[PDB]
Amino acid sequence: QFAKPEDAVKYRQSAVTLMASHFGRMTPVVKGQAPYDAAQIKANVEVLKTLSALPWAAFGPGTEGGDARPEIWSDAASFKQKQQAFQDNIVKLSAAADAGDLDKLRAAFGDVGASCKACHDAYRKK
Amino acid sequence: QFAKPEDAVKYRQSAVTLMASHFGRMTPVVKGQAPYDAAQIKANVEVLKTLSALPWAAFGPGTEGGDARPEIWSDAASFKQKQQAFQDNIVKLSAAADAGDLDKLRAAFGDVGASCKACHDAYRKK
Ligand code: HEC
Ligand code: HEC
Ligand SMILES: O=C1O[C@H]([C@@H](O)CO)C(O)=C1O
Ligand SMILES: O=C1O[C@H]([C@@H](O)CO)C(O)=C1O
Repeated sequence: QFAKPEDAVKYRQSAVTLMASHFGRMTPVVKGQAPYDAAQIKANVEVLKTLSALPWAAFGPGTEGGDARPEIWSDAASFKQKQQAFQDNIVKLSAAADAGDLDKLRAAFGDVGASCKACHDAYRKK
Repeated sequence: QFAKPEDAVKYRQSAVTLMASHFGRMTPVVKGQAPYDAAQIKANVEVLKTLSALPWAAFGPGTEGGDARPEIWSDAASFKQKQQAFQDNIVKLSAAADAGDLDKLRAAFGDVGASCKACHDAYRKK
């Protein structure tokens, strides 16, 4: 859907800004510093689920740029596995949010966060 | 969810970048220049539906900036009505996509586009 490669870079950077806000806005809730409203978090995690699928289609072939390391394209199977791990962790976070269980939420949230950091450590320019 | 007002501006600009890409990538389909796959468009419009709700919460009180006109906050009822119109047009686009009807899709897509332009004409700095 991108007229030029720069358009894919702009799209993915926007997508990761959104996904990051929908993840990180739950930090105070997971830490107990903000109240836990199960419905609020269920709805938010549904948004995060949709957003979490979007960046990956904007690393198509030819969209080299931004802070994406080139190893994203040359180790395509290894990058796909960091992305799949992250998405399966998002499924576990959805399950926790749907269950309305703060303990389960905290654990799943930590797993998600670890998966974000693991991909950045390998595939995001420093 | 924004530590500072600048964070709301960054979020909404990212949100409108995503929503714009998910809307505008359907232009070739509506024009017949790309094939119409009803399932493909149904899925895409589900993403657009989620995205289309996101910008509006990032014009909270105090988030003046970017290319948002100040009349967004001082004519809050009038801005809310441009946003509601746009969201009700998104509902009609969802219905068309769910029905798998290209004629209905084209008509709904045009209504959505008009609603985007009408809000920009009033509320987006030139
Ligand atoms: C690979 C499988 C990743 C996962 C999982 C996550 N992120 Fe990511 N992120 C990745 C790349 C390759 C890039 C660079 C994109 C580009 O083209 O520039 C990013 C970027 C971000 C950014 C922007 C940082 C900046 O300097 O602007 C943020 C804020 C970010 N990523 C956050 C984030 C979060 C919160 C994730 C889990 C919830 C997450 N990322 C996962 C690769 C990958
Ligand atoms: C008000 C009810 C709006 C509707 C409906 C739509 N848009 Fe919008 N848009 C609006 C504002 C107030 C702004 C500025 C945001 C800021 O703080 O800067 C925008 C911005 C955009 C942009 C970015 C333009 C730029 O110069 O970067 C785009 C690409 C954009 N809007 C597209 C868009 C589309 C495709 C819409 C319908 C599908 C749409 N907008 C609706 C206000 C409103
Ligand atoms: O909200 C965020 O969480 C991850 C990471 O900090 C988790 O360790 C990340 O990159 C963000 O922007
Ligand atoms: O894709 C887009 O459609 C609207 C408008 O051009 C429709 O008239 C807009 O602002 C876009 O970025």
